[PDB]
Amino acid sequence: RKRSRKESYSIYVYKVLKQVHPDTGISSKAMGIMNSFVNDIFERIAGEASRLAHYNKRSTITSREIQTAVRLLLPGELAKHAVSEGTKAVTKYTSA
Amino acid sequence: RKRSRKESYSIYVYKVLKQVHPDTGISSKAMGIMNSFVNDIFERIAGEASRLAHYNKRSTITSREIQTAVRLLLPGELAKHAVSEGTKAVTKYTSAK
Amino acid sequence: PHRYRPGTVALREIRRYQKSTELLIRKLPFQRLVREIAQDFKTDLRFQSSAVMALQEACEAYLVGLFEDTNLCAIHAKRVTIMPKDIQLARRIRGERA
Amino acid sequence: PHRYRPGTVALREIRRYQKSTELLIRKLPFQRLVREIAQDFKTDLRFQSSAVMALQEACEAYLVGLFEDTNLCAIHAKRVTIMPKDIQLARRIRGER
Amino acid sequence: KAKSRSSRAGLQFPVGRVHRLLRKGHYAERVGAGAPVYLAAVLEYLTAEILELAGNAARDNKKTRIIPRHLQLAIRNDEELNKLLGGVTIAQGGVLPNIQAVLLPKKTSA
Amino acid sequence: KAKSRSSRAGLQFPVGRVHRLLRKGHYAERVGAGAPVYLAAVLEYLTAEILELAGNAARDNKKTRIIPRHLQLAIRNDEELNKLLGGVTIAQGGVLPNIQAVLLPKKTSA
Amino acid sequence: RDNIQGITKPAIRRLARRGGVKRISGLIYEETRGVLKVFLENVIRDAVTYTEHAKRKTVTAMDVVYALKRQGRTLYGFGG
Amino acid sequence: KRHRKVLRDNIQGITKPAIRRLARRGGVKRISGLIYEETRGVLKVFLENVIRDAVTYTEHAKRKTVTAMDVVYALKRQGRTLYGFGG
DNA sequence: CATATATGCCGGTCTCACACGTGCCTGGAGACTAGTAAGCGCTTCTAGTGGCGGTTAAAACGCGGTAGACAGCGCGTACGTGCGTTTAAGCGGTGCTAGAGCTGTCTACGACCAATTGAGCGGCCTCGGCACCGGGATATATGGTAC
DNA sequence: CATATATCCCGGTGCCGAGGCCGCTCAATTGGTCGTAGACAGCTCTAGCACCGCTTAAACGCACGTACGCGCTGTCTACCGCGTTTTAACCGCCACTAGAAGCGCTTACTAGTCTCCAGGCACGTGTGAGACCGGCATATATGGTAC
Ligand SMILES: [Cl-]
Ligand SMILES: [Cl-]
Ligand SMILES: [K+]
Ligand SMILES: [K+]
Ligand SMILES: [Mn+2]
Ligand SMILES: [Mn+2]
Ligand SMILES: [Mn+2]
Ligand SMILES: [Mn+2]
Ligand SMILES: [Mn+2]
Ligand SMILES: [Mn+2]
Ligand SMILES: [Mn+2]
Ligand SMILES: [Mn+2]
Ligand SMILES: [Mn+2]
Ligand SMILES: [Mn+2]
Ligand SMILES: [Mn+2]
Ligand SMILES: [Mn+2]
Ligand SMILES: [Mn+2]
Ligand SMILES: [Mn+2]
Ligand SMILES: [Mn+2]
Ligand SMILES: [Mn+2]
Ligand SMILES: [Mn+2]
Ligand SMILES: [Mn+2]
Ligand SMILES: [Mn+2]
Ligand SMILES: [Mn+2]
Ligand SMILES: [Mn+2]
Ligand SMILES: [Mn+2]
Ligand SMILES: [Mn+2]
Repeated sequence: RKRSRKESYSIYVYKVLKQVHPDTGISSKAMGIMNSFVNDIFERIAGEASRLAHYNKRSTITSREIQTAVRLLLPGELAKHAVSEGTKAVTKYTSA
Repeated sequence: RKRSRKESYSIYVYKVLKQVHPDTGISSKAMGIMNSFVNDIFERIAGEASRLAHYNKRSTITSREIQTAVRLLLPGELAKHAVSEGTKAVTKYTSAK
Repeated sequence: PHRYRPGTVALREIRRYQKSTELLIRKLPFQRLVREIAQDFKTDLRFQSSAVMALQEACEAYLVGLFEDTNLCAIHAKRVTIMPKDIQLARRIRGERA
Repeated sequence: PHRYRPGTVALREIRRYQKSTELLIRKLPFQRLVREIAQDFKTDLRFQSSAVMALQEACEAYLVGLFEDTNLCAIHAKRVTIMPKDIQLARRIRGER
Repeated sequence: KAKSRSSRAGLQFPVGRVHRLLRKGHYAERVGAGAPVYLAAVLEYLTAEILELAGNAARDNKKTRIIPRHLQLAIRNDEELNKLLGGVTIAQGGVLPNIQAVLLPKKTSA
Repeated sequence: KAKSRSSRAGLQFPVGRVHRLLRKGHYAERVGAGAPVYLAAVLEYLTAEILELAGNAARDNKKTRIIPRHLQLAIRNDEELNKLLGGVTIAQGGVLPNIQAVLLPKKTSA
Repeated sequence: RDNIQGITKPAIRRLARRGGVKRISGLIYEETRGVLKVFLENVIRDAVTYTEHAKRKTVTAMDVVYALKRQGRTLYGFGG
Repeated sequence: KRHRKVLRDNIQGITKPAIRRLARRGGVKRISGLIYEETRGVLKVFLENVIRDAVTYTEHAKRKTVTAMDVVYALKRQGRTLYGFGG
């Protein structure tokens, strides 16, 4: 036939679901809401980041912009943690 | 010295102002509000155009995207007049060059 | 005979429908209205079944929201009954109406 | 001795301020409050006077907007006097919570 | 030659500048030749449409110069501009005169 | 030879996919190496934070599989996720049970 | 007779109940039909406008989603 | 090397008269006594949100001075777009 | 108190969507190269800060009284319930085919280049629009009064 | 009707901000090159549509009557208007320097290009989570009647 290919975050939602709730599953509909959710927040952070870069006459979106973005975008507590897990993964990645 | 070069739409606003109201002037603040207006609507159209391209896996913002943008973004009679004024300038440009 | 006092079933229905997530408008009457309104913008139009669902999900959500805000506006005027004027105030303050 | 009836000057004032565009909060008090609030987010901040003016413009715009919506809620309750509960419903239906 | 692409389209608004701001603007890999002409035309239209109503307001206020109040009057009294700029604050615009009926004094034989 | 940057950063979320989407998405001329790592990290966190509470909401409901309701209940009962998704509609989510006190019957025996 | 009336008194009631409304005015039902129509109009107008641009004759869920987004009523779980 | 006057209770500089004037432009005729503290409360929440965002923009730009542009971007973010200060 | 009923629950039954193992294939990840964005030095000078005193407009306070908030009443009917009746939604169905959308060829068009030049900018100079003011013409609200 | 008190509207006056001349210079225009996006047409077969006839469930209409909306009244005090006194904003000036904004040097960063290698996919399965549900248990609303 023709096959056709359409990506998603479906795998990565499951890998995270097994970390936090190892014996719990998720309907396809609910997977769609998680998928909508990820793409949305991606668009938001990327966007804010995009503007941060532009406002400062800089051609690169660095982890810095992604952070300042997250700080503007996420509410008080959610932002604190976000900035932890983000800085952590950046630090872990450069050392390896 | 000799302060850095800052662009503005204020040259074209005065031009259209003299077209429409030849004996009417405009204050600093008023011109400022007009600049913010042009920058704002530019960004709104340019963004909805950028999304239309992307939603349709196109690498190019054409006049056709600007047009659809303007349909989505301007209300009723303002869109109708805008589209026509838009289409015209394209057509006129297409033949000149 | 037996009769529930007026207000009691209404509260049961509030409890009932707040519990559930099923769509509360019948699908086909809705699907016909979507096509009807769509015709007035582009003719000879076809709808993915999913697109009609999406519209109906977003419509019911929007209206259920609006009734929440309509209810607060009614309570504000020391009433228990929602009235057109409540929907109008809600919509005016939301920015939808002028 | 001459004395206006309660509400005659209120209407007068409504007309007076709805004719005008001058800022209605005094400049220095507003600035002290901007510095006070900014200082609590970060120490040793300076402000371009325009950033204060922009902040005051935005604040009064917001508050005049909110008194309108408040007033409609007051009137909705067959009252003529705005009350905290009016502000609270306006803000709730706006989604400011 | 060197004749402004503005002129080729019969526009006051700068088609070339707009072409730059579209490319430099993080909008798409590629920008057509029509896009900036069409865009500059719509910007020029909307500019004229409000400068007409704002000039009229200025002349009604016995004034040579459009000030923000004039733009505010122009924009808020026009149904379609008011909706377009529904979420916009015009510095030094003020508000439209509007007093709800129930607040106006009773017993007026005017 | 060859191991995913996802692992280097200690992430389930695809750092590489994200780097692509940042470049492909016309957000800026160039995208730093940390940007996709940092972003993927935040995305994974929020995914966890929602799934954590949504997983809970399922147990409370005596179900092993998360349905949309569990995600709604999770998001609308957490103060900070509810602000983040204030403007969002979760299909087949319903609403939090919440009758206004004035609507409840008389009951004055306390 | 019209399709809008297909949105019945009892349907609107159910919607209100999920909204937490105990008592409903007789005039509400027509008012709600007016509000619902303006909602669908504004949304569908944009959805179709997206369809038109894709040179399609079928309105997709992706059209409605991008449409609902534009109007600030972002929907999750139909391809956001 | 110079003492800056410690800033305290400046929300009370948003006086009763000024709040009343604001209500007047809003076509409010009669005002409860409880409105002026309620209002100060709301103003303060508003100003904190814009200034949080404004200062975030400044900190990112590695500046110590808050600019009119910073306020304008902050305001745009919050959905309260402002003409007449650039952008 | 007792009686009526809606809802909740159990344990069993079934079914179909989930969550798994299996290709298979494309979209990335290890090098690798090569030019630019931006970091970081140094300099200029803009405009942000803080302080003082003369003037006076705005703020604050207390007084007095009115008109609006509120609560209690009572009247009328617009509702909510529940019933018996009608209608059409939902469904499982068997076609039927527009068109979504995939692949493969071929311009047309848009980016990139990198010398050439006038559009647009920052200065600078300067009047004419308008801010501000006081004099006089109304316009209205309030209150004196005659009927 | 009479009068007191705001507001409007007028020219007159003086300041300074709009707007117009200038000369310098970037970013936009030319015109030639080259890579590929997308236009166009064919083909496939996904999934949208539509006529059918049951079977209920949900809509409908009706009729009862009750709790609630709504208009009236009367109380009372909170909020308005105003005169006096208090206060601190505003203005216009200082003097001081932080840091914003801009320039030149310089290099790690990233993008662009190949090659490869497994990560993510569409497929196909079979089976266990949950939908359904009969009938049984529990909670709660409702009215009777004797205090
Ligand atoms: Cl084009
Ligand atoms: Cl980075
Ligand atoms: K400075
Ligand atoms: K199809
Ligand atoms: Mn402090
Ligand atoms: Mn007992
Ligand atoms: Mn008992
Ligand atoms: Mn069970
Ligand atoms: Mn299995
Ligand atoms: Mn540079
Ligand atoms: Mn002093
Ligand atoms: Mn008293
Ligand atoms: Mn009382
Ligand atoms: Mn040129
Ligand atoms: Mn020139
Ligand atoms: Mn003059
Ligand atoms: Mn005067
Ligand atoms: Mn009188
Ligand atoms: Mn008489
Ligand atoms: Mn004059
Ligand atoms: Mn192609
Ligand atoms: Mn009856
Ligand atoms: Mn009545
Ligand atoms: Mn320094
Ligand atoms: Mn799969
Ligand atoms: Mn059952
Ligand atoms: Mn009882």
